Amino acid sequence: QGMDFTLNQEMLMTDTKSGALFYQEEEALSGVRKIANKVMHDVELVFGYQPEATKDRDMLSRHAVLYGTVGHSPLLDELNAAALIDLTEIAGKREVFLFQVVDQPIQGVEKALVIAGSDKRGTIYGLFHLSEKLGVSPLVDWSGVLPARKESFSLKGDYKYVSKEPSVKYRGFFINDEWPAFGNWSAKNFGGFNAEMYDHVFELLLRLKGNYLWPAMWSARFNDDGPGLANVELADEYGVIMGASHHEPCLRYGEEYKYLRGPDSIYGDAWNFITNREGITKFWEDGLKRTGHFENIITIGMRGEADTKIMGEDATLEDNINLLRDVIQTQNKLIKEHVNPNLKEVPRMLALYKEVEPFFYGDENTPGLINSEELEDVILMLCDDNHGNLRTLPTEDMRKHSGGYGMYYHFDYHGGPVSYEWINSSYLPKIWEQMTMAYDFGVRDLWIVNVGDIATQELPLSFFLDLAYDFDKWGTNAINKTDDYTKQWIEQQFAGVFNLEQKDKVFELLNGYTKIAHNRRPEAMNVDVYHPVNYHETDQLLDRIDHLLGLAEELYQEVDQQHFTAYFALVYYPTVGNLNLQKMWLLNGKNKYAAQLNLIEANKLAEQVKACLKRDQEIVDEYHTIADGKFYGMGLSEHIGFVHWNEDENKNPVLSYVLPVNKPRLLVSIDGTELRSEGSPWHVNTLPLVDFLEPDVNQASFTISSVSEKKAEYHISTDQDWLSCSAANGVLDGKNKLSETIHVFVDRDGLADQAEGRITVKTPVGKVTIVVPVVNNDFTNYPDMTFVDTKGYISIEAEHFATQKATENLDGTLNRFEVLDGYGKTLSAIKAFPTDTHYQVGKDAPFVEYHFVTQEAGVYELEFYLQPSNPVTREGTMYAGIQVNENDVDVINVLPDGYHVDGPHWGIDVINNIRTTKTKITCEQGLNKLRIYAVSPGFALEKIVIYPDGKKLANSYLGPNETYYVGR
Amino acid sequence: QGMDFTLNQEMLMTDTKSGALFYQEEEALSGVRKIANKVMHDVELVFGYQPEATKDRDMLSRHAVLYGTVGHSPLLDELNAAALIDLTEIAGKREVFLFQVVDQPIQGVEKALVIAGSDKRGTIYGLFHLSEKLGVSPLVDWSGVLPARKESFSLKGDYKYVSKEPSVKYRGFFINDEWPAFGNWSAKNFGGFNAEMYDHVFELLLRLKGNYLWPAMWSARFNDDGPGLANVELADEYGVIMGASHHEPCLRYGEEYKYLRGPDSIYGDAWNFITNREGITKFWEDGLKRTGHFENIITIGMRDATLEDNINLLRDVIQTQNKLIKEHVNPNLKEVPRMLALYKEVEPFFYGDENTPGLINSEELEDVILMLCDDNHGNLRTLPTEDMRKHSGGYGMYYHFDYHGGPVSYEWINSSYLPKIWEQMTMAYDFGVRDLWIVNVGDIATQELPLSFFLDLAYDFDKWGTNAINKTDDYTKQWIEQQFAGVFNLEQKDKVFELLNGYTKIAHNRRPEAMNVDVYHPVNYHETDQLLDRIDHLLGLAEELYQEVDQQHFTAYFALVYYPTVGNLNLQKMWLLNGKNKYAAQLNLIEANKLAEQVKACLKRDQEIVDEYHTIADGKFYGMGLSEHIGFVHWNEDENKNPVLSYVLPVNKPRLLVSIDGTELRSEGSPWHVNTLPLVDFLEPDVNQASFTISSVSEKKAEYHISTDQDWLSCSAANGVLDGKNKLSETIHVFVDRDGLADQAEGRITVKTPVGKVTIVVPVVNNDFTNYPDMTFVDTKGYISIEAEHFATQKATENLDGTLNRFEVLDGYGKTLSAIKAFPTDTHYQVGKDAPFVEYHFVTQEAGVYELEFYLQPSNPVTREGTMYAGIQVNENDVDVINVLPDGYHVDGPHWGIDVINNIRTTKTKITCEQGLNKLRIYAVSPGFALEKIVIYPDGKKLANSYLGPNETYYVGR
Ligand SMILES: [Cl-]
Ligand SMILES: [Cl-]
Ligand SMILES: [Cl-]
Repeated sequence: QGMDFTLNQEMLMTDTKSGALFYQEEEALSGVRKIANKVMHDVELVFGYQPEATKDRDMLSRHAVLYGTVGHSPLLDELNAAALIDLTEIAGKREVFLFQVVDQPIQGVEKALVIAGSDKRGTIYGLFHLSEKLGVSPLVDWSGVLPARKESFSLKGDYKYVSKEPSVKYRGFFINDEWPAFGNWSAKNFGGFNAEMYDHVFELLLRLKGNYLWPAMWSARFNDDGPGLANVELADEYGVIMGASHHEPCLRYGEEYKYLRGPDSIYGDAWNFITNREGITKFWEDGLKRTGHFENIITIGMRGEADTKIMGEDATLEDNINLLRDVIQTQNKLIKEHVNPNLKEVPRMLALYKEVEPFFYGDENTPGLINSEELEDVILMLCDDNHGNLRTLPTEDMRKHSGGYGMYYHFDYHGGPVSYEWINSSYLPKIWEQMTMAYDFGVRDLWIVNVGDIATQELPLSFFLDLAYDFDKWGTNAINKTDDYTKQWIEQQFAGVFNLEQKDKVFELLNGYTKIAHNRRPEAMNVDVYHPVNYHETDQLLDRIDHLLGLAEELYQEVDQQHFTAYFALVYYPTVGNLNLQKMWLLNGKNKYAAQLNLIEANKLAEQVKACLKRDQEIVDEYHTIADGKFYGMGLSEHIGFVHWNEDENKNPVLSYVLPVNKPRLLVSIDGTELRSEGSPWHVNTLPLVDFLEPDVNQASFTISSVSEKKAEYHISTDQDWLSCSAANGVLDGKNKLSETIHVFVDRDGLADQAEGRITVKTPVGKVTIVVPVVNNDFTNYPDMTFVDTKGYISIEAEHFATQKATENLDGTLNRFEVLDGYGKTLSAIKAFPTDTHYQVGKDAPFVEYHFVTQEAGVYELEFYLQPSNPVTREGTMYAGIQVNENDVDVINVLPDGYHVDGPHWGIDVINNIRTTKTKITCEQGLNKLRIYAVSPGFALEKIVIYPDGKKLANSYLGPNETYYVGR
Repeated sequence: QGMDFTLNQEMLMTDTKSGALFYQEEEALSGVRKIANKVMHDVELVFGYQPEATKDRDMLSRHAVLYGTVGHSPLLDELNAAALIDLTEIAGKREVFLFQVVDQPIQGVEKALVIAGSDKRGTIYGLFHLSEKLGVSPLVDWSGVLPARKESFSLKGDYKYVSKEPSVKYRGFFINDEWPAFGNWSAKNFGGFNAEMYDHVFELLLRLKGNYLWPAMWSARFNDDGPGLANVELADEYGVIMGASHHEPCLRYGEEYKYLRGPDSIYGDAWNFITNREGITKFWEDGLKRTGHFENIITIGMRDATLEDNINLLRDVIQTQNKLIKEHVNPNLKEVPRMLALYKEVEPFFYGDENTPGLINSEELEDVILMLCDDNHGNLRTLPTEDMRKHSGGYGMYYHFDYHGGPVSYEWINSSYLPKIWEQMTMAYDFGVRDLWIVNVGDIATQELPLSFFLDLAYDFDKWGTNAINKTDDYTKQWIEQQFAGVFNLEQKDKVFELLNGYTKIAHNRRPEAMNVDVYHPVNYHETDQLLDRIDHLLGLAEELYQEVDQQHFTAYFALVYYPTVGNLNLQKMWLLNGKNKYAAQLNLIEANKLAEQVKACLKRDQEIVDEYHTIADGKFYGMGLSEHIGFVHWNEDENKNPVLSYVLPVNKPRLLVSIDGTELRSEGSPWHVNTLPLVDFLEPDVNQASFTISSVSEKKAEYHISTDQDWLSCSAANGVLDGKNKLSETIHVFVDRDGLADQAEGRITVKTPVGKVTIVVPVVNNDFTNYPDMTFVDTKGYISIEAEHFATQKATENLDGTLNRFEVLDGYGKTLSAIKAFPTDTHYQVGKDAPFVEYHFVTQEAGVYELEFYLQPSNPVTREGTMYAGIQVNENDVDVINVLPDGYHVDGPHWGIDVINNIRTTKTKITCEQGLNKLRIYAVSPGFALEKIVIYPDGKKLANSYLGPNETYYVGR
């Protein structure tokens, strides 16, 4: 073993160093040497002094860093020959490295860290592994995350690590939807979409261990904007594999044809393989000749320009399929002639994006494109629904396909039903659930995510690429570890900046804002999405938001100057931007609702809405000016009040103001409901307050509110000794005191199982009676987790099942429902694992069992709240099993009639981030059992609501909050 | 004849008079002598000097006023015996007077004006006839209308007028819904509902020639609050006949039982004739003993089970009451005026049904007045059939100018409209409702014009009724002259006419408590903007006269014209502006914000105008405007709400909204959404103007560029800029050069904004349509809208006696231009026999099925059958007699309630049209059919929504 490998400041300072730190070989790949220079800059940031590389071995330091690519490093071969390293451990493997400390490697060097890559990208990942061990974040350049300073660093004398091949072969992202943000950012900071800008993109990709990129393509030409070929040449030097979107075949990005087409052009003047066959063919041929020798994946197929359909509305399905078959046969011929005669050596990809997925499978009449011999060895790239929900996935027979499968996922989308492009609104639990399911179904060759303008997507992009790189650490076998991922990601950005308590506050912020944003994405958030009063959903979310904004402002003031930019760009701006916008709309909902009741308190709520809107513009301006405009333009997208799929005609909150009425009237309202009254004997003056119908509830409240600017006295009394309120008398004036909240108290000590009291509220113009029924039976006579109907309905978070039954497989594994912590709109969700089996009731299907007590026998509605997943097969169905008591199991379709991605129901559900389905069941009086069996994949259940046939519950965004269960 | 009768200032002044002006006889009725003292005070107002009365004939002036009641005046009998007057022409007649100048009547008197009444009230009306001749308004005391000063007054030496018996026997009004207004007014000005207060009520009633009153009864007790019997004694002295509403039988007002009932009371403790028969009977007996000897009409009747047993109960109640009246009032029932109210609940007991006889024609109701009522909103309900009109005792009508109840109360300021009153009340007279007319006037204040009219109509139906169609405008001008003679010149008096006629028309289309946001559409057909422009013209006139009126007539102008005009119209304006504010704010237009400030200012003005009303003339009207009246959400004021103001926050980009005026079409110019808008105004050949608007949504400078693609198409602007701060919107006028333009052409306007481009398509029709006859409506816009008076032809039918049945135009009637109705109004016409028709000509674009929609005054059927028919005939095919009422229609039902608050009923039927020229005949069949508008559109087409319906479309000769 010997002594440790050591690096310290003395080693780097000119007065005390013994030699150069890094060794440089003429035989090294140019791109590897460039990454090595980036890592030397990381050393300078950690230690404060610039390290130096040398080509002369006698000029090395006593402790030296020796890096190389196998087959491109005579030194690596010498070390291997002397048996100080064992290159057979990594030779021939894809993107692997050896990271090993070695004793006395050459004369003058006492210890060395050896970094040997199996290939170019393996060496690059190993170099950045050194960066990682020195504490340098992958976002060091992209987000300005400065590493903690060190005086010294050590590794044990026999340190040795051999990485593993990446779990997914091609891994990366797509810069898309790039105007106005990215365009203005690139122009101001770099002069355009040129090699200077792309060097930072390439570095970010490789530091995140990605290897594949779709470049910006809306008003840019990656192959031409280097200037010239400099972008392509730089990518190829670094080993960033270039690709192209679904509509950019044969190495031609989407804007190229616009400049090369014309009436007298060899490429014709029609993006149309039927009428301009020869022009389009020579276009693809010249594209393949121009960049075919660089490292890329060739996209094949043909879609319309700027993400349109290739054919019109009158196009049949066989015509669309007859065309693609013809195009692909032509493209393969071109590739064989001008790229490589051995088609199997050429990576190619066919996107089954949007309308193309129906083209792949076909129908009863049209034997579809699947299993074509022209698709042999081609990657078949499946796509989500543009909103983060997978579509169909490989069947077992499809998983035989040589060439494998890809997945194109979205964190950002410009399109219907509503775009989302401003600030991250994706949530790690959802990403984990969807992308691990894609891996489970055998989608393992290519993963790419649309990240828009990249900014604010750093946490979910890091996760997506860490999942792609090491699926065994973060994937299916690591359920409920995205919280741990987040905390590790916070440590990576903020080590030495924040103490333990501050880092847990950062965790609250990141986990906090992304859960809320994912429940209603920013551009789609608006007034009356959440109900202004029902179930306290608005006020509970406002209180959460106010708690999180408070934490974000504490850390804003505590972070030191050196690390402010990273705190702001990574945590403060995404949190406050999203949550200030949510708050604005939620307050607007309260403002509007109070104004329809002529409540003076509306006017103060309007001023609060106005202040939120002002803060939205202030935080964007701050974002565009920190660190000398490092993020200029990244927050430019219109994002408030969309009324269309895009920003056209979007609208700000409309403020409602009230004019006081003349008489000293007072509105009495029951908190958490729409029940209200001014006490007239001629209209409704008796209100139910039902909170104490659950035996473990000991607090409730109602409010008294001004409608005039006159002084109005109220008097409160109750008609039972066990029932009391926080006040007996008071006065409101419409100027300084506008409302009063009265707390109600029930003394349960010695109270019968059912009781009913009445509160009388006298106002200057009338009298409101509040009826207070109480349940004091605590139902110990039922088992724990028994839900008891006392309010007229039952609402169950799906995780609160009473029992569950798993089934067993041959290998010893189990099929079971699992709780996904924090998943969905509310508490969590349950989902069956393994995720790719089609279960059969009575055979292998697992179940969960809920216990619940009805007041009357009869027909009940059973409503599921489900994640809006899409069917995994081309048959477009999704089933679950339900069994009530001992009746037969009923296998029910949980989708609407005629369901399909891009249809009407799909579009409602994707914006609500929830699907609801209803079925009728017959229950006994008293104790009932409900079993839910998994059948189809994609079934993720968040909440169950049960209520008698024909009853209608108060409307809300989240559904009714959970009702009472024994042991709660 | 000889010399004129003359009265002048010198004959009244202490230094130059020859004697007392009025002669006073000890034999005169004391109530007549009280009214003569009121007329002497009127003489003092006109001439400036107080006249004197004398009991000594030697002390009379050379020219003297001699008044008397036949049978209570020795002097009248002396004049009669000397043949200077002829009392046989008034003797034994009801409420008639002789008003005659006679020469040398008695020694020392050279000329006299003799005023001889046939009875007490005839004498009183004759005395007030003198006040009328001297220019004194009936409102002189009630509203403080001072007469113009005279130096001299003359009548010809042979002047002679004999009045006529009133057309309706009992005529008056009901003070009702009297809290909070009238109760606070009377408390403050008189200390309560006592005889000091009621003296002013009685005088107003008699100066308007009424004779019948239902007193305040919500909390007041007319028979006890005099104090004691002083109100009832005073009414009886004047000859004001007291009555009571339908639930106040046997001279017991509604609040009396509350104070006399109880577990140990001789009257029992339950308003229930079956369980407390003896107690209720004693209660009625003591009621009749207490005031049965005063002049009144006794209400009979008494406000689960079987039809037969309810007839049995009501018959028992009425028999008991008639027996009480015989025993304690007068053994000759026929001498005792009695009234039974035919409400809705009792009506089945009156008619009975197929198997048990009803009270109709029974001995019990013989000689009883049968009082019908409207529907509480000014529309009559059922009316006597031909056989019912033989009923001895006749019929009454209870009509409403004020109502506390559903669907929405109307109690604040007059919202009744003279053409409508005339139409309903002349129809009641035509169906034989002629013995009693009474109107609910609420607190009285601001109801002076329609109450004056209602009682003038009742008194002299030959002058103002069915034979005087389209005279309510003349009535209004004469009323204005009666209040403002000598105050306003002729130009000013026609402005007062625009105010009164203007406000009442607008208030009657949506009554104030029921006015709210989005009743009128914020943009469609310019209905909101046309009403706001009319209101701003009327408010400007009201302010002009407010500043011009003489100080001594200021408070009469304020109470009679200014306050009801501005109160009503400022409230309409506030809600109309609120609808524009709300609509602009949903588009994020910056201009919403100044509209909100405008709404707020209207609300402030409403409070100020009421406060001024309550302070002028030392509080003479204190309390009369107290009733809550804004934004009712229930039938009553509970939980009413003010307008909610919408404010906009500017967006970031310099966007511009382009909108087509008069429609909801709008665009911000995006290529991805709607960016082409039709502007259809020039599809009518005689239209030469149209416009669109460009509006700011941001506070950024935003430039626009306008061009057109046709020589003949042009705009008032080519380039401009808006900034969201000082300049928020611009209206662009569009011009079409029709000289030399083809019969159909189409042009396009392009409006370029910072963020997009909007194309406005401008189709033009330039065909005259001379080839068709005048009054032909031509469909060029996809629908036809016809004001009902624009028929092309009409056909009357002739009765055997030479009279004609025909449609007539009622000028100003209804919600829009006017209405048509067949006269006479009480015939059930039959198509092919006597039914008259009007005929409309219209040209369709294509043959097929069209919807024919009628806009009708919301009248109720006049029979118990609940139906109302009209005939339609298209192109001389088969006449179809259609029911213009909804299925199951009934007063208080759901459709009735919608229609009554909209003040319109719409009905739709399908007709088949040829291509090109079509003829539509509409035949009168049932009574009650008043047609205002007809809209014709292709089957299945939906027109833009509005309150008043689409405005009238092009017709040849327009
Ligand atoms: Cl769907
Ligand atoms: Cl008659
Ligand atoms: Cl009805």
